Amino acid sequence: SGPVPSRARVYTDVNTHRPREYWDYESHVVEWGNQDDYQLVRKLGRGKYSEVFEAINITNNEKVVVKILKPVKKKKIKREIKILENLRGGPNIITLADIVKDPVSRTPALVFEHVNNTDFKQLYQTLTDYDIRFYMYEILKALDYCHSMGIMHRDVKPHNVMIDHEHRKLRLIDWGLAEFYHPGQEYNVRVASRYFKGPELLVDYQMYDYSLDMWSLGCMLASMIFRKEPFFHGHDNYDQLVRIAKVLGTEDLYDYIDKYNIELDPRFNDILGRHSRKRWERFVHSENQHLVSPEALDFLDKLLRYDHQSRLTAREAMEHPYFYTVVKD
Amino acid sequence: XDDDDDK
Ligand SMILES: *C(=O)CCCCCCCn1cnc2c(Br)c(Br)c(Br)c(Br)c21
Repeated sequence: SGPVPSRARVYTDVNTHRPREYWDYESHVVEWGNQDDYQLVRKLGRGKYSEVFEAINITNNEKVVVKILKPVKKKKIKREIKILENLRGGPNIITLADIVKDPVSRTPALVFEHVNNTDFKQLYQTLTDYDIRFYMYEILKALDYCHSMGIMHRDVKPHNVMIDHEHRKLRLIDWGLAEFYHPGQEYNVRVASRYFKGPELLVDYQMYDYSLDMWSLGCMLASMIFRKEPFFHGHDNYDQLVRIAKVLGTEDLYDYIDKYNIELDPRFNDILGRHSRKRWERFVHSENQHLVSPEALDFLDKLLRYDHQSRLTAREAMEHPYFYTVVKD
Repeated sequence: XDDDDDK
């Protein structure tokens, strides 16, 4: 009775060998900067957790991005900050330059290095087969680093990947959902955006790990090489699992939930149906044929798997023949 | 976004 436990197959026990300070973010003391050093230029957007602005560091006259947090539990702000400090300097991790107290909101404001990002909707229409492989490898460097530091991103999606295409620069941003991986810990399944939620979240399996990020990256890859954005376009969280099952098949879905003794929400009874696994070539056509290769499909196939334990790790993914043609460094 | 976290 109850679900079967699960462990990450890599980087399992990294946090228990660190000192308590590394992962116990509740006791982290935030070192504050000076909010006067930054002038807000224009608002870039806002979600449920923050407001984001382009700003200028008035001292060195450099452009920055300021994330003004909305009031949330102090432990969650400390979690994002402690994760940003732990990962600072890592490959393709956005750099947290400063932390100030916003005088209006009275909440913390995070100052980030600026990236000349082109929005992904316009940019992805111009990416070549080589560009997709190049940037995918760059994303994998960031994911492998943070996984090796005991951290799941949990919100991998195009809007959290800043790309300066003119200078071949890529940064992984928005660590507000990131958590430390502790083996056997049951996590909140309400993470990531709908289109990039792993099946473990969609079936309410709480004991997931880094491999969640690899499913989300597989979603990004499928969307880029097939020119279908997003690839699994569910109308809600339940239709999202149906969308996956229409491509991967219901057989492997039931094998997955049976392995972990998971019981699906009975509202799937009348919507899930019976579907065979589709061959990837059905999504190939004249307009995306130049982005599809045997290597790309094998790689995608090893990422988009129901069983989180069977997906490629970030480190394994970088060894895939899909990246042989990419010049490194 | 489009979801929300606490754990
Ligand atoms: C869900 O509610 C998503 C709301 C997303 C708003 C994103 C705005 C753009 N953004 C956010 N952080 C950014 C950083 Br850090 C940098 Br650096 C840059 Br260049 C941008 Br455009 C950022």
